[PDB]
Amino acid sequence: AAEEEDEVEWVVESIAGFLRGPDWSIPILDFVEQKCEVFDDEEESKLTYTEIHQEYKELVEKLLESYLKEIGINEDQFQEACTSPLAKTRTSQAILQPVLAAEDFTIFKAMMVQKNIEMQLQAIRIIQERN
Amino acid sequence: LLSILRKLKSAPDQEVRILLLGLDNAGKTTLLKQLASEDISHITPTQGFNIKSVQSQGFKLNVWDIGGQRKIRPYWRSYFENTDILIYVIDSADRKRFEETGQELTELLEEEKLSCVPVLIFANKQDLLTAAPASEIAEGLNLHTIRDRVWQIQSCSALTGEGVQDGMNWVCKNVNAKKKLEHHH
Ligand SMILES: Nc1nc2c(ncn2[C@@H]2O[C@H](COP(=O)(O)OP(=O)(O)NP(=O)(O)O)[C@@H](O)[C@H]2O)c(=O)[nH]1
Ligand SMILES: [Mg+2]
Repeated sequence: AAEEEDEVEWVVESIAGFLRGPDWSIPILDFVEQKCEVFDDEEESKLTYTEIHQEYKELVEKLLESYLKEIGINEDQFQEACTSPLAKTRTSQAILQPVLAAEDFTIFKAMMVQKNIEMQLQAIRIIQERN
Repeated sequence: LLSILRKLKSAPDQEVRILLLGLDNAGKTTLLKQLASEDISHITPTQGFNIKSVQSQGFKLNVWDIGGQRKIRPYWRSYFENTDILIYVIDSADRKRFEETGQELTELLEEEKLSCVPVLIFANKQDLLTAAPASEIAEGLNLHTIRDRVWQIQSCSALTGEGVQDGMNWVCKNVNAKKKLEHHH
């Protein structure tokens, strides 16, 4: 059992490495940048936010599935790793954010609203400079 | 897989997903804001949906308030999956829309993606002298015929707040009702 839990620990660190790396992080960032435009910093959400959250869920499932298959980690191992307290302490809040955003719409919305604020600000700075 | 990811949450078992449904003008957003101790005086018709999280009786109640206009109702089913509790709100004083809301409730309770979900029916706007009693609305809806789930009807006023907590108290005793029934199944 102790050796079996060491293997869980490997699985946790492997998942953590994936969530830190470009294979995961860059498709996520591309999605967030390309879809954040309709997310207004306002209390009430639009019906389209849900449609977009569904695509996000699909992307996340797709990325995770490829990872689990290319690396050779089955679903049961994946679940016992995500269940381990090591999953929380070996990953950071920032690394977990786009992962939690798959199940937690409130987290997803804040992430999209934040990216839209940033990209609008950059668009404004450019207009500011061209005159 | 996506459902495994819930294991990465701070306290995933303390979290309750509540779907708040009903006809346009029933008082859903007003109820939601009362629950969240927010100002209710600048509320307009909901064109999408609101979410508010309320900590109550040892649970985090995540409440999804969906717009009730007819044009929005085809989108209601986008919100059915992973619902723990259904709260259905009725304007007790709009008798002309009782049939419309009776039909929406009936369809919800036949919905496969809401099977085993406990339903609280809030008979709202009881502050109004025109309000039908909950007893009357219960009869009119034939609530006694509801099978394969627990249910409750509660007289309330989202505007005054009266009766609201009594409904929410029922909800809190029934946080595990859905998963207990689907484990039975
Ligand atoms: N007298 C009285 N008026 C109420 C009560 N609850 C809500 N109202 C009023 O009824 C109107 C509709 O309220 P609202 O919360 O917007 O309803 P809704 O169900 O969210 N509508 P929609 O689904 O279109 O967004 C508002 O004028 C609100 O003040 C109540 O208990 N008593
Ligand atoms: Mg509303």
